[PDB]
Amino acid sequence: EDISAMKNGFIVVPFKLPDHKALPASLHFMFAKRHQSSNSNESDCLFLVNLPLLSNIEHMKKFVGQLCGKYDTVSHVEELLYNDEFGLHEVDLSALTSDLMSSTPRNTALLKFVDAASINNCWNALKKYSNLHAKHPNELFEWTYTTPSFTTFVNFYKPLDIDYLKEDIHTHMAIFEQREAQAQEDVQSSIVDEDGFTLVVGKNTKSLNSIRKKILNKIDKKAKKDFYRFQVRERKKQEI
Amino acid sequence: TSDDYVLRIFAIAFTRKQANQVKRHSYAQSSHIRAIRKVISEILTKEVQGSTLAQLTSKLIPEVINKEIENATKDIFPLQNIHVRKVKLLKQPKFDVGALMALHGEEKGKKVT
Amino acid sequence: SNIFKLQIDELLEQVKLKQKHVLKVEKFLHKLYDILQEIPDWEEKSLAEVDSFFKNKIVSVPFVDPKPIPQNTNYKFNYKKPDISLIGSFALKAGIYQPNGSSIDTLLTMPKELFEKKDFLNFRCLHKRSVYLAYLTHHLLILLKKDKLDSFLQLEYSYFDNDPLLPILRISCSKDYNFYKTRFSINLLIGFPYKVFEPKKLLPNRNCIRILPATPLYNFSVLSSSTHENYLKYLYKTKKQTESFVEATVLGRLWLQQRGFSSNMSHSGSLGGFGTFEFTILMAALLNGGGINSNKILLHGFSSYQLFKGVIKYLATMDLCHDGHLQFHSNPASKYIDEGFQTPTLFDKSTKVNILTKMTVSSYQILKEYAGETLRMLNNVVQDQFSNIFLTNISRFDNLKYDLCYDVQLPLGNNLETSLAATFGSMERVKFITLENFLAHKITNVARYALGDRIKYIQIEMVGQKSDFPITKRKVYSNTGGNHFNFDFVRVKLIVNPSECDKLVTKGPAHSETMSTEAAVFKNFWGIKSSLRRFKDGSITHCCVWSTSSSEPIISSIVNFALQKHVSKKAQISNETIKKFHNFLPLPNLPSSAKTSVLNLSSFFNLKKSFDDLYKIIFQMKLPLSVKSILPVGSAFRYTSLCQPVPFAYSDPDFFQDVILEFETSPKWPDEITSLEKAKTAFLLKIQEELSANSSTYRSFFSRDESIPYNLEIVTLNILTPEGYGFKFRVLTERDEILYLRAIANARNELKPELEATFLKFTAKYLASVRHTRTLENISHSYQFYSPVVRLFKRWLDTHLLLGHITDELAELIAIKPFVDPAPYFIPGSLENGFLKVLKFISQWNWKDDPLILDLVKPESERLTLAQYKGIQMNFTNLRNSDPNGTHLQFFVASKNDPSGILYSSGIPLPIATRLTALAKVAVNLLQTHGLNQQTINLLFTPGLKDYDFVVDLRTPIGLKSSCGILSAPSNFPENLNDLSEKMDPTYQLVKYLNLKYKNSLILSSRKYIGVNGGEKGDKNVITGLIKPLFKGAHKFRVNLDCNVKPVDDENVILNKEAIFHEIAAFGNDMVINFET
Amino acid sequence: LSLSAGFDWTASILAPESVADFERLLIGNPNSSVVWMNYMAFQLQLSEIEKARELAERALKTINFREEAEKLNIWIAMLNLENTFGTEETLEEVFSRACQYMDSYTIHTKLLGIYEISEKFDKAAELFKATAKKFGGEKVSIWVSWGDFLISHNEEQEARTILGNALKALP
Ligand SMILES: Nc1ncnc2c1ncn2[C@@H]1O[C@H](COP(=O)(O)OP(=O)(O)OP(=O)(O)O)[C@@H](O)[C@H]1O
Ligand SMILES: [Mg+2]
Repeated sequence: EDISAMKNGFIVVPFKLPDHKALPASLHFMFAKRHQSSNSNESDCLFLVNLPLLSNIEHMKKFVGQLCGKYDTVSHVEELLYNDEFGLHEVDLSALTSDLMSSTPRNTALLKFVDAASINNCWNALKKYSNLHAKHPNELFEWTYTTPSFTTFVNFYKPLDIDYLKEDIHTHMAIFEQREAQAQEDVQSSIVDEDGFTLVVGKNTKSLNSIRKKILNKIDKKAKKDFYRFQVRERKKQEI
Repeated sequence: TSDDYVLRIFAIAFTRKQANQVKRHSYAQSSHIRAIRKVISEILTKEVQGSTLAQLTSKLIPEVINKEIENATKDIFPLQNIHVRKVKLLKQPKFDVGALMALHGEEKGKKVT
Repeated sequence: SNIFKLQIDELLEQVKLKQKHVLKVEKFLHKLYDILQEIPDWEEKSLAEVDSFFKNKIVSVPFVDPKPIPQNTNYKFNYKKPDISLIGSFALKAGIYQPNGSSIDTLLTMPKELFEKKDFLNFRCLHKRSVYLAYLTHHLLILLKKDKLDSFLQLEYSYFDNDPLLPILRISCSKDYNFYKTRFSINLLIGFPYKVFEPKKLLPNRNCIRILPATPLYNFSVLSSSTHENYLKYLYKTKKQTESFVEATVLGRLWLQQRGFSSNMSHSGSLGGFGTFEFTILMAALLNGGGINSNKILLHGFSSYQLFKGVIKYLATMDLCHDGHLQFHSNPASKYIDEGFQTPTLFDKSTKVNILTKMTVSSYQILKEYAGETLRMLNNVVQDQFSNIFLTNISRFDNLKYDLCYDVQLPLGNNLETSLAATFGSMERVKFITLENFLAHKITNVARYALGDRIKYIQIEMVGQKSDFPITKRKVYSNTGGNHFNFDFVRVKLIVNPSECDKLVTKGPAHSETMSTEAAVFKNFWGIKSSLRRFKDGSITHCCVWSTSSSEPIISSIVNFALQKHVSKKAQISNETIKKFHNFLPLPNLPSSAKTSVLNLSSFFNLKKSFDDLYKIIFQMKLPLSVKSILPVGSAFRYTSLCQPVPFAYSDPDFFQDVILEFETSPKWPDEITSLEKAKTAFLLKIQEELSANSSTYRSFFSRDESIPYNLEIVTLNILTPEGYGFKFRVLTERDEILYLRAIANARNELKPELEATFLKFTAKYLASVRHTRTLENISHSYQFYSPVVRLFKRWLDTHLLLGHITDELAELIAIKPFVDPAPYFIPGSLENGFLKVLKFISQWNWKDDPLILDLVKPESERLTLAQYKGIQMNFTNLRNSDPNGTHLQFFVASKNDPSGILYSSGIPLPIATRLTALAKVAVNLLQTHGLNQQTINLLFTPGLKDYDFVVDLRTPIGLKSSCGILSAPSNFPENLNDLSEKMDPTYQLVKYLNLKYKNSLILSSRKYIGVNGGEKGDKNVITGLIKPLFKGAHKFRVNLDCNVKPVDDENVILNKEAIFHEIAAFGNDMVINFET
Repeated sequence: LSLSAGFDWTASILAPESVADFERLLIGNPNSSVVWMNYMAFQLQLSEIEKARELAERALKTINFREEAEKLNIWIAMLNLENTFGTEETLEEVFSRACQYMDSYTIHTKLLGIYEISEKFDKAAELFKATAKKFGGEKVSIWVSWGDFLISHNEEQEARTILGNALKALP
């Protein structure tokens, strides 16, 4: 409880847990660093570990909001990237099978902010927050564990809205077929290299990608033992 | 079949002329006939072995087997009037009353007095 | 065959007796012969005089009942020096080591001068034999005292082969002459000289007890006792002729012992009558002929295997009891005769002795069946059958060896009822020497006749029979017997015939103007229960009608009535063990449920009929692509669902039976997986709306399927047939398979194992699932008791919280092993026999080193051939080479359908695999120490729940036992289909997702079926977890810990249990009640 | 009472110095390259080269795919193995396989050190050329390490030549 930051640098972020009749001051500890990355989407992010169950963005919106009011900081979380709590999205099966429609750790996620002004405000708020447990454990906020995404997730046996499903089929198929038609046109359009070389494309070929993957995936019988005089002379040596 | 029912099937098919065909006739070269015959034999073997006798009959009534022969042979040569001409039941397993009753979906008598 | 030859050598040396022990005993009994020669002579005495002689002595004459009375004992008694000789297997040097202990047979031939020619009448010779033994024991005792040897010798009378008329003296050594370590016991058999009595007078048909009825048992006893040394010489010659004689004998001895066969008396009730001597003698006869044409069936040049196979074949194929018998000459070529004596008969013309007189008809049948089954195993080439033939004991449990077991407590059990005893009488006394023999037949004939065709084989066993009694007593003393009957109670063991075990009515003779003899006995036997009835075909026959019950079989009812009416009206018949097992099956909430038998699948067929109505509606529907075929795959289609389907019972897990829908091949299918998945969904929409319009009475809704990892777009149409069933449709496309293979190839190498895992589940649900149901539904019609046992087994797994990890297919394939590969046992014919068997196999299964491979075919094609067998074997050896401990894959189950073997058993954590073996072993050990009884069953089916690290109690808002169709109820689906969730159990979905979070840290288990194993209201279910050892202890922190932990130091964290409890708590919401850590 | 069984996580119901001890350790530590490497060293000390290779392949698949550092330990554990005890072809195969799975330049870097540690300077010189040809246009470290290798071996004029080539190739 005296601990505030781990020597690897991770700021500890205690939380107070709800009151459930089954479980009659237990805390949940979240570990954070500043995340540095040249990739633009990964820039201005806050790295998080040991997240609570089903921690969607709205859970972080309240928590940063709780921080903002307490420490009068202006901070907004844009998005929570790489929040794969079950690991369902580890492999993008759509990307593997074809390039059309898809051009593409554990127990952790990246917390994106609006600007560097907001994130460093939050980091300072977290630093003060880390100190609270050592002194005054009562004023640690409370993680709710209930949110609209939680309720939908809890209701496993829910028939799907037919109309919403119906609309989804239509738009995707229209999207796919535009891509399918364009790709087929590209392959069979007399591609020529800058050096006046014409690519060979078979009939029924659909995606120039498939041509690449075909490539990547991929005299002795006509020789005569006795035709030249040196061959027979070799035979005669072995004969005697 | 999978139920150990040895049976013999006969399939009959005919060549057809395309929509824009101008030649009077539509004979197929012997290479195509052998190619078609190889495909037809494969499908008949695949369906029957991957099925029971009861399941096989359930395929015959809608004549789904014929449509698959067409879809497989569509590339080689256009065909018409594809049908399963005949089926012979050469050999049968030991009789199993339990299976027969299940296929058809015991009774106390009446006192005689 | 060379593998088999070596295996015999390895087995032969293992059981070989150690020669040092032979010398130690050979030291003893050679000296003992001196003591026997020390014993003096004795004079003619009357029964009064000998009684006075023994009146004060410690020894008592073991007279055989009826004991000699002064009036009928006019003939006098006398003793003379014997002719000491050694006989038996030890004589032939064919003995083997036995941990329990072997017996040395020493024969003393009382001199012929002590006989009159007519001493074989009215137990005259037997009574003389008795005192001759007693006089020896008297003097042997004092001479034993003189030599200072009595300190470590324990002398007691016993019956030879449990033959009441032939008492003998047994010498055993308790812990220089001390042979206790040898594990031997010297038996003193007092035989008669050869040809004292005319053998023709002693044939089985003739009688030697005046009262005329024949006396086969008494005639054999004296005649055999006079012909001992001759058969030794007979065996000795054949041993000299054929070199492989002794090796053949030991194999038969091992073969006999595993089946619980012995030379002991069988008319008393115990299984036996065919021992090493009978097996040996049969070989000797067959080496001198055996055919109907008197041609040799065995040749002296045969090896040990060939000799054993020939004898095994001959017993299996030739009938020796009802139709035909075999005659041979010990001192003449053996010839098989067609005429039969209705009893096991192996006649010996040279001696006029029937060697199988100790063999009962019922026992002989079980012998014939065992021989034939082993011949089948012997002729098998694909699988090695050495261990099954020789290295497996089938007699350890009666329940596993016999389909049904009934114990019958006879009345007034310190003597039987006067009425019961009065039934014995004199005429049966001359036929059957003892009441135990007579009662054994009485139970057998009524039990055999009443059950008739419903059974295959019957055994009547006298529980608590003793065969060795102290020298101070004249006969054995049973505690409940009181010198009246040597048994505590009788047990009736059956081998039921599944095809007709459950008939409602027992057929009988057809009606006639004049009552036929068969009609007479049928009417008399069944009494009021008899009835004359007409049928739809128009026949008139005598028949008796019973009532089916879901708690017990018809056979229990028949025998209970059968025994009371004929044996004794006070008899008590109780088989509670079978009753408890039947009740453990879920009782369906259908009309007249309690009266339906457990063999009735009417509930399943009703589901199939409703499906066919939907099956018709779909084809006549028009779509862009004509439907290729619709293949039902759901559990209820193959008679495996734990609870029988009930109309409108939608709370049950197995309400919605999956069905595969396949359209005709088209080349337009999307090449991209999600496009392909959503292309499939479009077709289901078209199927849905047309079905809605034309047939409004079908109610349908859409659900998502996430069984397949990373394929998040699968949508399945759920159809609610008006009759009250559910169906889940899914679309299979031929492009689907090749797309997955494309994903594997293009995936990164580190990811390839994961992608192939996804492919494994796809082929598990779509491609494999079809071939399994097809083979399993067909086979089940041959094995009637498959659907009950596999259902009850799946009930067992859920109670111990295993079904969550064991896929239902794997449970089926293990549960069918005892049927398709029943060796060395028989095919199960009872719920209790089959279930314990599945527990037995799992107990002795070494899944780390042994693969399980099954031939899913009907009883004797599609049987695995040697090439295919070896190929599957090769897969296992290659696999364990990569996984020697078995941590990745534990159970290797394969067949024609799954040659790979890893399709149905992948992804189970090792803790769950070991538990399923650990639970099995403890169960069998529990059955071993404590007999099969009500208390034992309850322990089997009640979970420990204490070993798990933390236990969380959950309660559903509403009891689901009614909505699961389980009779301790809904009649229409809710108007809003959203209401279905209000009557469902989410726990199976709760645990599965939480397992995925804590896969690195915890292993959570829950009861899938809450209605069956959740108490009276079916609302109590329990989630139980396990902390893996790594995260149980403190760890240095790292970004890759991937667990919910709390710090202790600057670089140390520990598993935050209390947080995880709250994670579960919010996740269960109102359901969670209590937490136990 | 109940049918209760103690939980077995070692399949037992069915420092390290032996085969069983390492296998026992791996039951609870499938992700530990230190255990796998130590198990590998025991077989190597036991002259079980063929068996040690088998443990190399098992360690690759058994360890969780996300333990990139632990995977790296095996691959260097391999490259040392074929370099010391194998042949040129076997080392080349693993070298080719290693770059397929892991970052190629890092694998190229480690083999360069292995040759230096084993004093296979001639092969180290060749690998520096091949590595520089492939990654010279992007990595300055290869040129610096190659320059150090030449300067350490008292080849100053060669080091100047490589620096000139580094300037040409590098942006
Ligand atoms: N069924 C039988 N018919 C005729 N004689 C028999 C029969 N059974 C036993 N005997 C006689 O009894 C003697 C001893 O019988 P027993 O069955 O003990 O012999 P064994 O084969 O040596 O037995 P063990 O297994 O104890 O060594 C046999 O040598 C034979 O003389
Ligand atoms: Mg004996």
